[PDB]
Amino acid sequence: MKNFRLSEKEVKTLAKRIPTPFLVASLDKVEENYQFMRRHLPRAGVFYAMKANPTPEILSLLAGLGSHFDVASAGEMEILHELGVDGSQMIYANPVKDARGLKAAADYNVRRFTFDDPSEIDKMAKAVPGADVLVRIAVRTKFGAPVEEALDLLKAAQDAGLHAMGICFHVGSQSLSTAAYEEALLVARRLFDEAEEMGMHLTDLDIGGGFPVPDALNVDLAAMMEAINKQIDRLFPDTAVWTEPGRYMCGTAVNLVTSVIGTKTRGEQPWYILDEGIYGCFSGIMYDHWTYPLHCFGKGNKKPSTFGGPSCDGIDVLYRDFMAPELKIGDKVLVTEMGSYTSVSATRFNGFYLAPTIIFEDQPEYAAR
Amino acid sequence: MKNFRLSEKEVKTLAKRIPTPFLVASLDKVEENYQFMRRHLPRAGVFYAMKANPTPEILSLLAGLGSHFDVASAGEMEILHELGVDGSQMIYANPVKDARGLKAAADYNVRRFTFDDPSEIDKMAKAVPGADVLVRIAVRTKFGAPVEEALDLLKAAQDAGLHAMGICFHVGSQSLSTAAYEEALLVARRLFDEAEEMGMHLTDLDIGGGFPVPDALNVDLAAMMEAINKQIDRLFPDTAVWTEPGRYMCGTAVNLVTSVIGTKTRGEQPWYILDEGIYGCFSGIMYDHWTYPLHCFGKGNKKPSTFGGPSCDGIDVLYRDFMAPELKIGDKVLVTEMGSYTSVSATRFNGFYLAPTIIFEDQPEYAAR
Ligand SMILES: [Mg+2]
Ligand SMILES: [Mg+2]
Ligand SMILES: [Mg+2]
Ligand SMILES: [Mg+2]
Repeated sequence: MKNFRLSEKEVKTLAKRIPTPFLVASLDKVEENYQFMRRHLPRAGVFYAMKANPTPEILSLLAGLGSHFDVASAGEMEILHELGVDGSQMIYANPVKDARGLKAAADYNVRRFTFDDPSEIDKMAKAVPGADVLVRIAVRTKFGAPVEEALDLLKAAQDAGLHAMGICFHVGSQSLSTAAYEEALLVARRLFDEAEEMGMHLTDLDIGGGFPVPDALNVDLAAMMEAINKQIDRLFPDTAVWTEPGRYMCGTAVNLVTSVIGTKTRGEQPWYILDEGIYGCFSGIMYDHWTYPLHCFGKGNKKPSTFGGPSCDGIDVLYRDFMAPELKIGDKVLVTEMGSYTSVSATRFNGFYLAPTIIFEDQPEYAAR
Repeated sequence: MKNFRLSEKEVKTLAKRIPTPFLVASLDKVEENYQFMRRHLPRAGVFYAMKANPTPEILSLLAGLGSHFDVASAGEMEILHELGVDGSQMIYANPVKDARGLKAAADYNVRRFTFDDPSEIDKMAKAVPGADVLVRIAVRTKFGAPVEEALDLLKAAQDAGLHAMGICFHVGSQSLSTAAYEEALLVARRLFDEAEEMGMHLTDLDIGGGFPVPDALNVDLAAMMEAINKQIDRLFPDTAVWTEPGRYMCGTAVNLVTSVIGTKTRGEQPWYILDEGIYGCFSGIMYDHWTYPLHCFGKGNKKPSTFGGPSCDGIDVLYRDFMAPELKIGDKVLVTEMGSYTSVSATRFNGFYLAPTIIFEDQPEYAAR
């Protein structure tokens, strides 16, 4: 199960009929990522963190697979709502909610909410009386209550008429270590037992996301999941457990196709200007501190090269001292691992359009494969 | 001529009928900025760098004042086109242009282009034969040709059938010093004289933008402009001169109104969660490295406080150790100097909506003033 990657040959045919920049998403790779987690982490229901990639066809696919969704705003709920997904398939997992989100949640039957602060309680009580709440704990600044505050928060939520349902945590570092998940599970187990004595019965546990990215998927990743799963089955036999994969689901299912629109050859280091930049899909360099494999298809010897985005900004520099062949205006390059926290942070700065996401499975290139 | 600033009283009335976050733009302040530059820098025609703020009503206002526009993409041309602005009022001042931009330029009668590289010539020659070109010089990495390459570039453009029209430079640091503008003017004067001997007659000079921001406007800023203007009248009596103000035009004409939607009071330092963040108008913290005056309207004693945005991201932190009164959910705060490179870099990340820009002059609060 390889990471999705267009061939030089497919790049060229796509770009003849689709103007660059564009992204190409493989629904089959998304499905493979989903089934892999199902196979090796069966105990955890999936709350897909759609903030990572909200492409409508990806969301429809996941929903038909049985996925639930972690939503952060009215906007995300609205996107899902248009695809026929109900609030019963959502959790409003933004710890601090606004009026619009709360109204959308009530409109679309979202009953599950997360919170970490006493200030969030009355607002949820008024907006969705009797709703199910999970307290977010910090097992380690912006989010999560102190472990030893968790059950008083759930109790206060119960006092205000909400249903104290469970606990969630986030411990994913994108490391292969299971230690941090397993550790969190032991803390959660203790709080679940203490809660029973306080007149609460907790039923759901959410272990968050931030899984390691799949190999350009592999056995070590499968083994980590099996190990998490074994601890879940041991510790929480009768509890509904959930995970919130985001990057994991789509990061490796999408690529970016971008054209060289300018060169500068006067420096020792040649510069190539691409038609997508740091204000577009590469915004993930700014916000996500991420790096994306760049593939140039040139034959010849290569020299350290700079790639810049199309903006009038000086900051729109993508790669420096990158070994690359001599490229010319009109050449297409290919950037992989472009599925997560890239397109979602794109802007209309300078009036540039949002690069569209094209579905591979709907293209002649797919049948040929 | 003060910087635009809503009163506590206007904030409250606005927010009762407009849900936060929203921006409020003062057309009168924009006009005042424009007329100020006209008054003190009469020689320079204005190419408004709309990338800084493309609010339709601001653009309509400027166009009716006689402003021209510096456009960077098809998208920007399209925005202007919908407001009845013609390409005769535009310069396509992105040194590396794409197919869509070039097609929009031909559709909307844009005849003026800037360039800095030999690779850009043939593309412009094919797209807009005979168009007027200005070479961008570096007087100081992404943009600008070496000074001593400038006239060979203009000559090569002439060879390909384009019209060698002039030169532009960018030297604005947002310092009060005129030295850098004046210096550039002497370089330009030398190239204009050399060009005459090479069979070119240059007619237009563009001195770029990056003016100092107007005082929370002032006499020192007026004096700088008068001094630039005096050197323009001396050096370039018969040349059409232009400037590309961006930040200067609107930065001080717009404010952001945002609500406290959550608090965290358990730390020594209280945290306030606002309904606009780093993925929205405060994206200028990321891309523009800028700082925005924050005004809280509270009565009481104040303590170092953190303000965070509404996102599920950890990075959405706006102000730390900021002296602030005790604020509560539902309180509105006010951020000034929010007119430039803020809204333009906002995203739909997490599904959040783009904060809309409301025109002050269309509000009951304006008449009351
Ligand atoms: Mg993940
Ligand atoms: Mg159990
Ligand atoms: Mg300026
Ligand atoms: Mg002259």
